[PDB]
This record gives sequence, C-alpha cells and structure tokens, in this order.
Amino acid sequence: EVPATVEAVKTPNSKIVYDDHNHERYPPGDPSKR
Amino acid sequence: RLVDPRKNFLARMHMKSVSNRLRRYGLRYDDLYDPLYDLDIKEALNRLPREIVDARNQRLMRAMDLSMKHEYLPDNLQAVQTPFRSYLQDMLALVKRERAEREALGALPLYQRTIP
Amino acid sequence: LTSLDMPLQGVSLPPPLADKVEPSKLQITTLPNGLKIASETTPNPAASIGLYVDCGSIYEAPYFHGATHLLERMAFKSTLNRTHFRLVREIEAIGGNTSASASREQMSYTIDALKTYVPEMVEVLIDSVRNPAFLDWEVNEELRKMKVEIAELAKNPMGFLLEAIHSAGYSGPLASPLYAPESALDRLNGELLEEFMTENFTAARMVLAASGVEHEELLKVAEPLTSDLPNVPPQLAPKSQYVGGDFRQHTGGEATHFAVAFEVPGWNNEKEAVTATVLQMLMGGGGSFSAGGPGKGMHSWLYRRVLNEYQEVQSCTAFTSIFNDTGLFGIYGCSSPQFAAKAIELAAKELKDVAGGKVNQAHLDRAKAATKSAVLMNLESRMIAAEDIGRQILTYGERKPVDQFLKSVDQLTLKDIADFTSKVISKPLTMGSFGDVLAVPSYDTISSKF
Amino acid sequence: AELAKNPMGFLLEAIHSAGYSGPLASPLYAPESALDRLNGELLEEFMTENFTAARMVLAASGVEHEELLKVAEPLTSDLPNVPPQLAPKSQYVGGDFRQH
Amino acid sequence: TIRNQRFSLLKQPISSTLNQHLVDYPTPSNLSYWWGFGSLAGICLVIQIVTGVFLAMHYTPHVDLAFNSVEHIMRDVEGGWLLRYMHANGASMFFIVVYLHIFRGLYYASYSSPREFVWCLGVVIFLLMIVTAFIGYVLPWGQMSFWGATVITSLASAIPVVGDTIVTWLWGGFSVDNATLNRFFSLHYLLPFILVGASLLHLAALHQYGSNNPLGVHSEMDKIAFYPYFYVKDLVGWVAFAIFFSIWIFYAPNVLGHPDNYIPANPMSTPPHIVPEWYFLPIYAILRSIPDKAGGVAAIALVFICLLALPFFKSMYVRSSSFRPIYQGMFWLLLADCLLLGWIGCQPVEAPFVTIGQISSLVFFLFFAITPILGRVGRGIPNSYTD
Amino acid sequence: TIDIQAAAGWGIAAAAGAIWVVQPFGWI
Amino acid sequence: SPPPPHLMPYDHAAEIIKNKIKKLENPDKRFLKYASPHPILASHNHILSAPETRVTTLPNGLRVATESNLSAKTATVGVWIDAGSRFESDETNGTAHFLEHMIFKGTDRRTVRALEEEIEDIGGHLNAYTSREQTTYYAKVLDSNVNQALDVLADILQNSKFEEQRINRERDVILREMQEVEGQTDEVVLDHLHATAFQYTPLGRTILGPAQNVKSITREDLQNYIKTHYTASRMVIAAAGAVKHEEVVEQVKKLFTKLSSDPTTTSQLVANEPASFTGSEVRMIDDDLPLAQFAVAFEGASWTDPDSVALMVMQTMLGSWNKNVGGGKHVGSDLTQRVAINEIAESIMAFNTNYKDTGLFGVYAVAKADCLDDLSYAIMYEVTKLAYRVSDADVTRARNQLKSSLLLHMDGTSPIAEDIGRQLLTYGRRIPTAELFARIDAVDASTVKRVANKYIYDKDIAISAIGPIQDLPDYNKFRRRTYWNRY
Ligand SMILES: COC1=C(OC)C(=O)C(C/C=C(\C)CC/C=C(/C)CC/C=C(\C)CC/C=C(\C)CC/C=C(\C)CC/C=C(\C)CCC=C(C)C)=C(C)C1=O
Ligand code: HEM
Ligand code: HEM
Ligand SMILES: COC1=C(OC)C(=O)C(C/C=C(\C)CC/C=C(/C)CC/C=C(\C)CC/C=C(\C)CCC=C(C)C)=C(C)C1=O
Ligand SMILES: [Zn+2]
Repeated sequence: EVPATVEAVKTPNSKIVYDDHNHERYPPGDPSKR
Repeated sequence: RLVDPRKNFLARMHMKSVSNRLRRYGLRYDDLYDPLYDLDIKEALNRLPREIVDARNQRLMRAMDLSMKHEYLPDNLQAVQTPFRSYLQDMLALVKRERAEREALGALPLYQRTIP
Repeated sequence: LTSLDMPLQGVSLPPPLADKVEPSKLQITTLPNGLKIASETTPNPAASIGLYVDCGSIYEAPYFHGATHLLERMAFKSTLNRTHFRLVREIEAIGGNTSASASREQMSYTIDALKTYVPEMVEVLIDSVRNPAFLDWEVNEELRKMKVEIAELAKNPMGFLLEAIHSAGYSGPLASPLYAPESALDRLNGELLEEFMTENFTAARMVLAASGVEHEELLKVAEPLTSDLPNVPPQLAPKSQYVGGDFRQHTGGEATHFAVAFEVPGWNNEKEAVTATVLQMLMGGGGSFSAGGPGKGMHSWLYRRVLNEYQEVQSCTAFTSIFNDTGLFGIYGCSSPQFAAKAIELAAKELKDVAGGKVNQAHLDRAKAATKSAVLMNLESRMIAAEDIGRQILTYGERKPVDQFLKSVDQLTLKDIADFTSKVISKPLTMGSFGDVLAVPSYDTISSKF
Repeated sequence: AELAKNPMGFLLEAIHSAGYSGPLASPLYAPESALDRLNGELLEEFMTENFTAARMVLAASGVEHEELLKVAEPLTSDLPNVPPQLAPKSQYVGGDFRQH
Repeated sequence: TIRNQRFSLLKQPISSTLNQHLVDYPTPSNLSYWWGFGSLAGICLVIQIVTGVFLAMHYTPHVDLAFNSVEHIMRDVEGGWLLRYMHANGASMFFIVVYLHIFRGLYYASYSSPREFVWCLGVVIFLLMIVTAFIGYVLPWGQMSFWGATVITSLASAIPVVGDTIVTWLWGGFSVDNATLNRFFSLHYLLPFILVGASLLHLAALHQYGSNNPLGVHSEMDKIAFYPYFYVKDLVGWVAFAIFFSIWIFYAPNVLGHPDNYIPANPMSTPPHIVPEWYFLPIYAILRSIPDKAGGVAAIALVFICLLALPFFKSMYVRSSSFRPIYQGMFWLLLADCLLLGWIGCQPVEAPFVTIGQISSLVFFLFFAITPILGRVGRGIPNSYTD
Repeated sequence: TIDIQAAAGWGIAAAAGAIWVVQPFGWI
Repeated sequence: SPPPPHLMPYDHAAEIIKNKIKKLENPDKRFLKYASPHPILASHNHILSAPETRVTTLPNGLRVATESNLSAKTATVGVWIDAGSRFESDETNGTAHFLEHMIFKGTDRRTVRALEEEIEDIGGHLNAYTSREQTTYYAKVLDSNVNQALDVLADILQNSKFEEQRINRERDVILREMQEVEGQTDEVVLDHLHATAFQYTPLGRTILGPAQNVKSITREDLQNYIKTHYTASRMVIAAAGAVKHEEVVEQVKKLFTKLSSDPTTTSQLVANEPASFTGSEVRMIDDDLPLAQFAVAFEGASWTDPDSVALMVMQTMLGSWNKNVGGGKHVGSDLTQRVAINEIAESIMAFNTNYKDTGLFGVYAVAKADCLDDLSYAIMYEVTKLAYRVSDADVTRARNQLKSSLLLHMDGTSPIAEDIGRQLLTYGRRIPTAELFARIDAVDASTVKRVANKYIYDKDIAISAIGPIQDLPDYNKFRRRTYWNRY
C-alpha cells in the first residue's frame, strides 16, 4: 500500500475539494472579491 | 594644498604631533580606521592579506594593554615605530572606486549597514 | 497594439536570403608572434568568437596541480583594464554569453552575440585572457565554489569513473587529475595562477577562431591587441605512457558501477580514429535510466543484449576519450552489487565477440550510418562549428574537410573492425569500479578474460 | 573518521582487502554506509548464530579451578550444543591498493 | 555542549538575560573613570524617584497649601529635611553627572558611527530631564517657581497662529494658577518613568555595539567582563559621589539654589532677579541674547537640532581627541564657552553681558558649524601624511 | 516620476487629516 | 632606526598588495575602445535577413511550411498538431501520452523492428513530444532521406496497428512511470502549480493522466482519439534544412490522404471549455528532502495577446541564475543580484508560459530551508517593483538580451523546424524577425509598468511548494507583498 501523502504528491489533482464547514467557496473561476 | 607638510609648516607641526602621539602607543595611523565606522573599511580589511590584519590586531592589543596600564612604549621600542607606514588607504580607495562604479551603473550595493 | 496573429503595420522587412547560399571559405592568418586568426562568414545573424589554447592539466606537473580548472573558473573575471562588474555589464549590454572549458590538453574561451557586436566581443575576450588581474578575493571565491564542484563529483558515476580510469590508465602527464584534491587547492593562489598562465599562454599556442564574421573586421580589431605578444619558440608537449591499472573505492551500500577500458590510437593516425568512433557506435548502448526517442541506440549490441536479455541493469553503454597521441575506449556499466561479476563477464564477452568477428554486415552499416549522421548533425550548431575550427587549427593547423572523415567511415569492412578490436584488447586493460566493490572481481581475473 | 590520521593502521587494513579474496578481505572497519543499516536486531541475529558454546573459551589467570567451575557452570551449562561449523575459506591472490 | 544538566545558575533562563546584559557583558579593558558616569546618572535617577515618591506622600499640589506642605516636610516629617535636600540637591547632582557624561561623549566622539542612535536617544533623554526638572521646580510654589512657570509656558506665544491658544491650553486658564500647578504635579510624577524607559532603550542601543574607548579604536581583542572589574571601578565613583552629595546635603543645602523661592508666590510683585536653576543657565543665556522673541525660541530649538545632527555629519574616520589635536582644542574652547554661557545667564540683561552672551552663543554654534568641515578636510590626512 | 506623485498624494492625505482632527471651520 | 618596508613579513605583504593595487590604478586604453557597460537600443535590420519560410495550404486545410537551406547536409521534417491533454476529457485524460508511447509500435507495412531498422539504417532519429496544447512528431535525417522520413511519419500517423499485447505492455510501462514520479521535482512542482492554478479547467490536468484511465485504455480509445483530433486543419508539416518546398508539398499531397476531417475545431473547444485562474496553493511538506522547491505565479497572457511580448521582456528582467554562474552579483537583474549577493538560493528562474486563452507568469526557486523567508521577500519585492519603478537602462538591457537569445537559440534544423511549427500553431504565421524585434523595442519602461499594474499589482497568486517548507511564508504574506502601501 501507498500512504495518502505519497499518492497526493505523485498525482496532481485539478478537482480539489476544500473543507466547507466554516466557509463555502465561490464557483471556481469566479472573479476575486478583493 | 595646506595639508602638505613640505609646503605648510602648520601641517608639519600637525603631522609631528600626530606621529608623536601614535608612536607612544606603537599604533599606525591606519590602525585608527575601525571596520565598525563604515562597511567600506570592513570590506577593505577583508580584502587584505592575513598577516597584515594579524599585525594590525596585535598592535591594537598592545595599544589597549598600554592604555589600560597607563603606560607608553619603551623608548627603544618607540624608536623603531613607523606611525605613517600605510597598509589600508589604497585598498580603501579601490573599494570606494568600485562602490561608485556600481552606483553609477544602477546596480545594487554589495553590502549595506544595518539600521540600528 | 495589434494581436500577434496580425502582422505589425509599418515594419521594415529586410529582403529574404536565397534558398541556396554558397558556403564561405576559412581564412587563416598567422601573426609573426605565431598567433593564428581564423574565421568563416556565415549567413545567420550570430557570431561565435573563441580563443583556444594548447594548455591543460598535462602541464600542471609537478607544481601546478589544479591550475587548469581554477583558470577555468577564473575566466572573464577582473582584468587590469576592467573590473568583473564592468565586464559582466559590457557582456550583458550586447546580449552576449560567455563560456570557458578546461581539458587535459586544451582550454577555450568563447563569446556569442549578434554579429554586429564583433569589436566588443573580440576586445572583451582578449582583455580577459591576456590581462587577468587574479585578485585574491576573486580567486578565494572561485576556490570555495571549486570544493563544491569537486564534492558533487561522486554524484556522476560516469564522470567519476572516467577521470578515475584516466588516472589509473596512464603514468605521466595524462594521469594528473583534472579535478585536483582538496589538499592540492590550499596551495593555489593568484601568484601561482599568474606564473602558470604567463608560462603557457603564448601566441604560438593560441588560436582566435570566429565563426560568423568577415575576416577584415576581425583582423582590424584583433591585430592591435595581440601583436605585442612576444615570439616564444615552440616547445613539445610531454609524453604519456599507457599502462594498466585498477581503481577501487569501496563505499558500500548499493548501485555498483564499473568501466573497463583499453588503449586506442590518438587524433594523429587518421584512419584508426575513425575505427574507434565506428566501434563506439557499434557497441552503442544507452543510459538505461531514461527512455524516449527511437534511434538513440536501442538496437546496438550492448542495448539489445544486456537491456533486452538480462534485467536489473541500471546503466550500460560505451565511451571514448581520444587525445593527440593516445586514447581510451571502454564500456560502462551499473548492474547490482552482487550481480557485478556477471556484469563484467557480459562486458568482456561482448568485447571478445566483436573481436572474433561475430558481427554481421547489417550492424556494421547501421553503426557506419550512425557515425556519419552524428558527425554531420553535430555541425548544425554554430558553437560546435567554431569550436571544431579552433581545436583542429590548434592540433593540425588546417581544418581538414569532413568529406575525408566520411570516406574513412565508408571504407570500413568487418576485417578492420575485427583486427582493431583484437589489437585493442590484447593490451593491458584499465579497470575501474565505484560503489560496493567487495563482490566485484579482482583485476587479474578480469584481465584473464581477454 | 579518525583512522586516516594513522597511515600505519590504514594501510594495514587496506592491504588485507587488497591482497585477500573472500572473508578475510571483509573490512574490520566497515564503511559509513553499512553503519546506517546496523541496528540491535541485526546484532542480535548475528550473535545468536555465532556466539555458541563450542566456539567459546572461558580463561582465567589468578583463580582456583574449583570455585571458578562452581560459579561458571550454572551460568553456561544450559547453552545448546550446536555442531561446529567450518571456517569460511579465504584465498590469497595478491593485489594493489591506491588512493591520492 | 549538550545542556542536559544545570550548570551555573546565572546561565539558567531565570537569569540568563541579566547575566548577559549586566554580568558577563564584554567591555573594553582600557575604559577610564570618564566611563563611570552613565551608572552615576542611573543611580541619580533612582535616588530622585525614591525620594520623590516618599516626598509626594506629604506634598499637597494646591496653591493654598503647596508652599506650606513643603515647609511641613522640612519641619514636621521625621527625616523630612533629608528627603527634601536629597531631592533638591539630587536634581543638581543628576545635571552635573549628565553634563560630564555628555562632554565625555563629545571629547571621544562617542556619537559617531555606529552609535548614532545611542546619541539621539541621549538627546531625547536630555529633553526629558529638562522638562522634568523644570516642572518639579514649580511645585514648591515660591517666587521663582511662579515667575519661571510664567515664562516657559509663554514660549509657545512665539507661534503666530496658535501660539496664544497653546499658552492658554498649557495654563489651563488665563494665568498661572492652581490648574497649572496640579497638571505640573501630575506630569512631574509621570515623566521620570518615561525617563527610566528611555534610559533602558539608551543602554540597549549602546549594547548593540558595546562601548567606545579612550583610544577610539576597535576593541574586540582586549575586552573583559563588566563584573567584577567595572563593577568595582564604578563603585569607587559611587562612593566618591556619595561624599560629594553628602557635603552638599549636610553642609551647603541651599547654596545651589536661590533664596527667592523661600518667599511664597506673589503674582502682583516680581523679583528683580528672576533666574532658573543653574543647570538651565546656558540655555537661558542663549535665549536672552537674540533680540527677537521668535528668534530666541528658534535658537533654543536649533541647539537641540545641532545636537541631533552631530552623529550624521560626514566626518573623518578617527574618533578620539587623543589623535585629533584641532578637534581637541575646539573641545576645550566649547567647554569654556558653555561655562561662560552659564555664567552670563546668571548676569542681569545689561552691558557688557549682552554682547558677551551673543558672542558666546555664536561660538557655541560655530563648534557644530565647523566640525563637519574638519571631518571633510581630515579625510585627506592619510594621503598627505605618508611614510 | 512616481515619488513626486506619492508625495502629492500623501500631502493631500496629511492636509485632509489635519482639517479632520482640528476642524477649523469657525476660524476660516 | 625603524625597519625598512620589506624586513617585517607583514610590511612586505602590504607592499606587494599596494603594488598590485597601483597596477590596477592605471588602465590601458587600447582594451577600452569598443565595449560599453551602458545598454543602447540598436537597429540592425540588415543582418536580420533569413531564408524565406514558404507556407502552402492544401485543399483539405493541411499546411506545409518549409525553411530551405540547400547548403545544409541534413534536414528536420515533422508534424506539429494542435492537440494535447487540454483537448481530452476527464475520462479520456492520458490518452495523448499513451498514443505518444504507442505511435512507434508498428504499422500494417512495418513491424516495431522493421521501423527501428529502417530508421537507424539511415542514421535517423525519431522524436515524439506531447504537451497540454501541442503535440509533435519529427525526424532528423540526412538530406537524401526526406521522402523516406515523410513516408515514415505519414504511415505512423495514418496506419498504426495498436496491437493488444503491445497496448498491455505499454500499459504497465506507463503505470510504472506513474508509480515513479520522483527525481524530477521541477516537473512535479510545475504540475501541481498547473493543477491548483487552473483547478476545474482542462488546463489543470496532467499530461500523464490518472492510473485508472491508463488501466482502461484499449485500441478503440486510441483510434477514436486519432479520429477526433488528428485532422488536416489542426496539423502543420514543417521542414527545415536541405529541403525544397515543392518536393515536400508533393510528397505530403501523396502520403497524407486518409486523415479524419472531423469538424471539431480548436477555437470552439477552447471557447466552450475555457481556462481560468484560481488564486490558491498546494504545500507538499516533506522534511527529509534536503532542498525546498517552490513556484509562485500570477495569471499570465495568451499567445496572441499583445502583452505577451512585454511579459517576455519582464521575464528577461527578472532573469535566471544558479550557483555555478560566475557573475550573478553583477548582472542587470536586481532579483538575481540580491540572490547571488546574499547566497539565498541554489537556483532561481522566471518563467512566462503561454496558452491559447491564458498564461502563467512567475518565479521558480530552489533553496535551503533557512533561506526561504528572505528568498520569498526578495522575489516578491522585485516582482512588485515592476509596477512602481522601472529604469530605462534595465528595460533596454532586457530588450537587447531577449532579442539576442531569440536569435541565438535558433541554431540547427531542429530548433528552426520547431519554431516554424509552434508559430504556425499559435499565431497562424511565422512572425518575421524584424516584426518581432519591432514589437520588442515597443516595450519601454512605461509599457512594463502598465503591464505589471495589469498582471501583478494587488493580484491573486498560485503557489506550489515541496520540501522543508515550514518557513516558507503563508498565502496571506505572499498576497500582502503584491502591493506597496508607501505608494
Ligand atoms: C527668566 O525666564 C526663565 C526662567 O524663569 C526663571 C526659567 O526658568 C528658564 C529655564 C527653563 C528651561 C530651560 C526650560 C525650557 C524648556 C522647556 C520645554 C520646559 C518645559 C515645558 C513644559 C511645561 C511642557 C509641558 C508639557 C505638556 C503640557 C504636555 C501636555 C500634554 C500631555 C500630557 C499629553 C498630550 C495629549 C495627547 C497626545 C492626547 C493623547 C494622550 C495619550 C497619552 C493617550 C528660562 C529659560 C527662562 O527664560
Ligand atoms: C538619564 C541619563 C542617562 C543615563 C542614565 C545614561 C546612561 C548611560 C550608560 C550606563 C552608558 C554606558 C556606560 C557609560 O559609558 O557611561 C551610557 C553611554 C552613553 N551615553 Fe548615556 N546616559 C544618559 C544620558 C545621556 C545623554 C544626555 C547623552 C548624550 C546626549 C548620552 C550619551 C551616551 C553615549 C554617547 C554613550 C556611549 C559612550 C561611550 O561608549 O563612550 N547619555 N549612558
Ligand atoms: C517619580 C519620581 C518623582 C516624584 C514622585 C517627584 C516628586 C516631587 C515632589 C512631590 C516635589 C515637591 C516637594 C519638593 O519640592 O521638595 C518635587 C520637587 C522637585 N523635583 Fe521631583 N519627583 C520625582 C522625580 C524627579 C526627578 C527625576 C527630578 C529631576 C529631573 C526631579 C526634580 C525635582 C525638582 C527640581 C524639584 C523642586 C525641588 C525644590 O526646590 O524644592 N524630580 N518632586
Ligand atoms: C558593559 O555595559 C555596561 C555598562 O556600560 C559600560 C554600564 O555602565 C553598566 C552600569 C550602568 C547601568 C546598568 C546603568 C543603569 C541602567 C539604565 C537603563 C539607566 C537608568 C536606570 C534606572 C533608573 C533603573 C530603573 C529600572 C528598574 C528599577 C527596573 C526594574 C528592575 C528591578 C527592580 C530589579 C552595566 C551594568 C553594564 O553592563
Ligand atoms: Zn512517457
């Protein structure tokens, strides 16, 4: 078996899911809210 | 110039007094130049050969020991002192020239003083 | 402005070059002091100008160990006329690039820029080699970065082994390391570098080769800066004797390496050099650490045998290092720390196999075509063209045409390959191993295989 | 690391491996690559299969045999009787060392 | 070293900073007794704070009671006369030790690089010392207190636009009255703690580079630990200062001041000789000499501008007056000029003292005008005086 | 030529802040 | 009497060093005549002459472009295709790389050994490279074998077999390649930078693809990929060296007959699946690696955007350097000067990556763990400075260096053929050197300031870092250091 960190380093992921308990993200590619 | 000993006798008295004060401690005039005063001196001192810097440091230690003891050099030692034999001024001038050349062409300084 | 898919309006377009341009002819002018200036006009808008010196580590013995590579690092530093800072700024003002290379028998200094900047390039290059200031702080900095350049040497097994078997294969000047030990560097300084350079950098030992400039302009700029150089009578390069030898550094661990080498003729002797090059192509091989791109040597004897019949092999190929009067032909190898004996057996068997005559005409034509295409393709580059001009005028003074080399390649039969390989392996071998050498066989056992 | 400072012992070690082939060419001083792999279990496996009673001698100068046996027997008599293994064979072949 | 066990207790985290900044701090071995006045200044600050805290337990900051509470300390508090005389003469002692400190700095060029920030902090500390001592002198509420408060609070009137507004804001009214005294007393309790903090920052800035020495050279090769060597050296000066201070306290308690402050404040009449303490006399002479109110305030501020600008002037690389004879003579002239300015300040405003004060202030400013040109000229000494 | 614009911007800021702390509308 | 100034050893050394310094005090003017450290913008449109680049469009939309050098003894001929990982789907991702592995695996006429024996019998070389938006197959051969190489390329593109056993063997080769994604950390850092910066867009996918996709790859997958993407209007045949335009055109007309002609067009593909930038970061913390490597990037410009030239000039202004460069302390780039003067990195490199609808502009650095804080400060300072203070000398020097590098790198038949193919795919034309130089010299200091204020000032950044990076500043500190509050 391969540990999760090694797999993450070896396999770039363009479909990243961020934690959503405190904040919900804007849709990807949205204009910045600066 | 008025600071020329050969042309001006006041400069002759000044040079004689400075030489006599330096000779009492075995110090060269270039030994008064402190690396902590400017980074140009520090760089010039770092470019000098090791034996010269060791001789400078030994003279500084001897002078500090004399000053702490309220003593001067013995007259036999004072007779062999060369207070105005230079080892630093040419290298300092070269470092200054290189610094100015860097500034004229818009390059970053090779070293800078820390803000206290 | 306008998008890059639309042509820019109001641009003055220069007339196009002809689809067939007549090649130019090398002009070689010799100065009374013995300095030779060569150039060829080129259609592309790039100029490559170099200075080539027949100095190297074969002149360090006995009191200048490490001087050549230090001089390589000290290239294009402060001169008597310009500071390092000013020289870097002049090179960058015209978009130039500098380079220096140090070898056992040659050093070079090159600058590359657009051909409109030839006077600046020539001026900066000669100031650099004629007037080094050799300031102590600059030498000390280049000596600290020499320690790293020598410590990271163990990270390249091929290079490390190559130097090591040069040391273990000769006795005289050729045995002097091209990467001096750390003890040998605590003696080097600016005075030593000046004394070494003044002795060896003479006009009759130096060539100014410029690919991509008219000879008139190059002469006009370079003549007033090199004639002052005095006439120094032509000495003789020292003699080196090829012997046998073994190199062994038992470091332990894993990933052993080796290189078995033999002696071959030098650049002088112009039918057998070729026999060595075509042999190197015939054995061929590859690094076995990466893949990609057919036709790089996947179907040579070394590759097709080792990497397609015996697994667990990390590297296997052939090398060549020819000097003026001698050379080194050998075979690399990585294998596995306990598979080392089998690996050396395989390599020796392959040398013996081509020695006997077990190679068919198809492989001979394949290697012959590989040799010819490798030589013709490597001349696509302007840099290589200039360097070849300089090296050949230093060695022969003529710049022999490539056509003569092409005929020698196409005059090679199997009987030649057979007799040359038989002669090469009938002489003492140079063995070198690096890594875990405990399981690696002795020198006598490997020598008895041939 | 503090071994090259003594050329005598360094050469004496080097010419053992440069002249013999096999077990006697195995260094007494291992390189600093086999050390990163040495651990307590590797040493415990080495000792269990080598430190056997038939290969052990308890020698005393300055002692009477009687009470020496009295103390030693209860601490050693329970060692298993293992057959004697043949010594690994070395071959002198001759060779050359070198390092610049 | 691997600090598994505890070694000497001074190197433990409980006292490592006090061991490194106070006990083991490297110090040039050739420091003279001239380098013992910073510690004397610190001891003076501590004496002032302790005596003032215990004096504030008996003083009333009200115009109907301040004078009488000061007399009640002199007369009724057990040990009260000693608390007062120590505080009053302590103030003069602080100024003596701080003047000697400053002139030590000027003779060795201690202000020069790399210690410019030390000198600027020192100047700020001097300003704080002046404000603190002035407002403290107003608390007794005698004749000198009241009229001295009336002038320095009017200095803001030199400002054209808001000057009168600033004067009446500082007063808390249209005259020097109870509001002025109460706010002075509050400021006078607070300012010494700001002085303590400023002194701490001063010492830290100095310890970034260590102390300059009487040769003015780099001193790394002959440094020694502050304790016990410079501890005992400073203790000698502390005991001598104690003898000096005791002479002033016990045998000449009032000769440093004026008898006029023993008269209760009268806003109607005005003393014919309104002077400040002796330690403000040079400043006050430089003020009286200019014949324009604004020009006087400008000159007073220019004094501190000149002090602050001294470290930053391009100069020669030699520090000590020991090897700069011309700068040495300029020093001995400046010191005489400052003693002349102080004497002139005590003189009434009448000939010939007006012209003498004008010339003396001119010479004071010439010192600072001439030092940079001397540095620029002397940068060429090593080229000129060869072997 | 940006330091001058920065100086002008910060001068405007300093003036705005002055009128804002002291608010001298009854004096102008 | 004092000793004379050569008796004491230290006095003698002082005399020697003083004499050397006096030697340097007097320069020789014969060697100070031509070179100047001040950069001057020069116009040399005379030397800029080059052979004509002929472009012919076939009736099916295929383009043939040649650069003839009949004095050459060699040639480079190849196919440049507007295809790559960006134009696949999520479930097809990785197919282009698999095809790159499988394309030299044999055809109906030729078997693997025949193909290798034909090529290396003439001494040729066969190269295949695939990227996110571009794919190229080309041959380096002698002048005689141009027709043979074109036949080889047309055969492999049109008549590949894709045997099932060959597919299964390549499947395990590629699976091991995925399992061995190490040792090339630059490539890994850039892959993760693309993945986070272009999250949820086709540009964010890796070329390699996921392991399940390569496990699922079959013959019909590859055939469908070639049918969908390898179409006449998306392909450019480029030749440089000893080649005649007319012979190449005739051979291409003869050989490239059974193409796909699928109506799928690259502009529409980019339009319906656009690429956008997402400010974000991925931090791969591994405290056993000896060196840290990270990249910081802003959203850049597309190929055809006029600001791309200014971004190239700006990249030259930032520069690139490693510890083996002799004169990093003296170069025109202030970032390189800071790094080399304070020894705060092993390597630094500014990159300007362009795509059809977006780009990446940023800096890649390798350094030790304890240098990271100062290195990050320096990188951000010098990048943000482009929006505030640009000297005419720096931009002039960068323009000169960029023109020089563009012309100097263009040596050999292979770089020329690659330039032709790339330009025909990205610009629709080969931009003549004079026009490119004219566009470059239109980038002045004010242009650099405007472009920097559009792309760098107060802008979101993408970070990808690996190694001992615990002291690399967090996203908020990099984001704050994109503007200066003193202006
Ligand atoms: C004949 O005539 C004369 C005398 O008569 C006898 C003299 O005695 C003297 C000698 C006196 C001196 C040399 C002193 C001169 C210099 C100064 C500066 C004196 C000190 C002046 C002051 C009293 C200044 C006092 C300071 C204040 C009132 C500060 C007020 C404000 C405060 C406390 C805070 C400010 C508020 C804020 C910033 C708001 C927010 C605050 C927070 C902390 C949060 C002279 C010259 C003289 O000619
Ligand atoms: C509250 C008053 C002050 C205190 C307690 C104080 C304290 C100290 C101390 C302890 C030192 C280090 C030891 C020494 O050399 O004396 C020192 C150094 C110094 N102080 Fe002060 N100081 C005060 C005021 C000033 C003032 C007003 C100045 C000048 C404007 C000044 C300038 C300096 C300088 C230049 C040094 C460095 C001296 C040298 O290294 O030679 N100080 N101070
Ligand atoms: C926190 C510390 C201090 C407190 C609480 C304090 C308190 C007092 C009080 C209550 C008085 C009025 C009684 C009297 O005049 O004797 C006074 C007077 C005075 N204080 Fe302070 N003080 C402090 C520190 C200082 C300092 C540091 C100085 C020196 C700069 C100073 C200088 C004076 C002066 C000059 C007087 C007038 C003395 C007189 O003539 O009677 N005080 N102080
Ligand atoms: C080598 O370098 C050093 C010097 O230079 C050469 C010195 O001259 C001195 C001696 C002088 C000192 C420490 C001056 C005193 C320190 C300051 C900041 C000046 C004024 C200090 C005051 C008023 C102390 C008030 C602070 C308190 C009470 C803090 C609370 C702490 C406690 C109650 C324990 C020391 C120790 C020194 O090492
Ligand atoms: Zn691959």
